[PDB]
This record gives sequence, structure tokens and C-alpha cells, in this order.
Amino acid sequence: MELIKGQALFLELDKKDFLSLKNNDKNIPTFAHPKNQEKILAIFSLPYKNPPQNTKLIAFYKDKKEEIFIKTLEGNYKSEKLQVENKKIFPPKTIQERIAKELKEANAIYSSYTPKALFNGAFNIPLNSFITSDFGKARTFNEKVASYHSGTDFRAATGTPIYAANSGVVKIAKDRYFAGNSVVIDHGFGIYSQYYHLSKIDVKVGQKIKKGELIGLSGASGRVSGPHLHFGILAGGKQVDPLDFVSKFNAIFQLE
Ligand SMILES: [Zn+2]
Repeated sequence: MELIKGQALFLELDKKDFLSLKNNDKNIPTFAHPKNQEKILAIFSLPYKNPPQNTKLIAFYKDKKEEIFIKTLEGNYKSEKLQVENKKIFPPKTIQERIAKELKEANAIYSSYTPKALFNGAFNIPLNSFITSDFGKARTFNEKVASYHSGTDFRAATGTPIYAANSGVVKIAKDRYFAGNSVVIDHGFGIYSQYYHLSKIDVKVGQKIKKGELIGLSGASGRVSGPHLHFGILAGGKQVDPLDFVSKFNAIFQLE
């Protein structure tokens, strides 16, 4: 198989006698195929930055081993040269401490795997507008990716109602330094949706939110060029192309 860097892929395997799916020594979790009871699924994601050129997964069964080969593709992402080197920025210590604490909190949240579905059918787009900044727009330094857009931006004047893309449990609902006012929803199976730069948060941590319920109002909080909604998906441990992910997920789980 082939997969563009920064995208997720739903791998299908036989359920019977399956033991484990591994990438080197890393275990990849599995979940049931919703329609074919003889099948299970796993989400494999390639990091946008510095991906391997190829990946070989091993599915271990009771009586056989299967190999899955995935070639990394570069895709057709927008890219331009970094005007100034991404040097060490030098924030005040109080800001450095906040950034580090919020990184630690986020890592803990994305490492807390929910082994059941919290979603309800297909994902919906969180608002009815249009993309203003595509996922995966990159800035390069000596033809090495220095930074990239890790979600997708939608046009939104400040105060635009934002709705949960799918049902789940709220894991972040607060102001963070870079993301601004942030909502992150766990959908199960290591799938998280992200809503950043909000002007108002209308949910609390731990809340079971239903698809299409209001989560807040769009804004321009945090690090932003102006008002908009930033929408992201983390799945298979990595930020992935969110609309591409929604299409692939919906092809499997839409109800039906
Ligand atoms: Zn963005």
C-alpha cells in the first residue's frame, strides 16, 4: 500500500485467531469492523515531519504471520521557504513553564486510550463554511520541513457557533497558550477532534457531548493571524489530515 505523509489509513485484518499488530516493538490497537464481523480494523498514521520512507507492519496470528507494507508518499502539500530560521525563541520563564505544563497535560491526554467507540455514526464538519488554510501547508529550511499546519482552518467571524463533529467525551476545555481557548473531544479508539482559538467555551472536561451539540463560539484567541476556526484530528498517535480522516472514517462508520 501507499499513504501520503500526515494521513491516516484504516487497515482491515481477519479477526479469527488474531493476536497482535506491531510496528517494530510498538503495538497498534485494533477495533471491530462495524459491518463485517469477520474483520477488525486498525488506524495507521504517518507523521507529517520526517516520516520513514517505508513501513512494514506485522500482524501476528495464532498460526500465521502477515506483513503489511506501506510506502510513504509526499503528496501535494503547499510549501514555502522560511524567511527567518526557526531559532530558539526565548519566552519569559513564566510562559516557558506554562507551555511545558500544557504539553505534559496534552501528552497524557493523547496517551489515554479509550478501547470502545464514543462516537455516533459519521463525523460532521463543525461549521458550514469554507477552508481558508489547508492542512499540511509547510515552511521549509534548507528543504527540510521546519513547521507545518497541523489542522485545517475554516472561515469564521468571531462568535460563530461551533458544533461537535461527533459524539464523545471532552478532555480539554480551557485556554492554552498557543491553541487559545481549546476544546478536545475523545471519540474512542485514539481518535480526538480539536477546536482551537475559540472566543467562548460551552463545555466542561468530562462532559459526554453529542454529535452536533454546541461546543463554543469561534474566536481569535491564542496564536492567530486573525479570527477563524482551527479544526484538527489526532488519530493513530499523530496529527492527521482532518477532512481526509473524516472521509475515510465515514466510509466505514456512517449509519447505515
Ligand atoms: Zn490552523
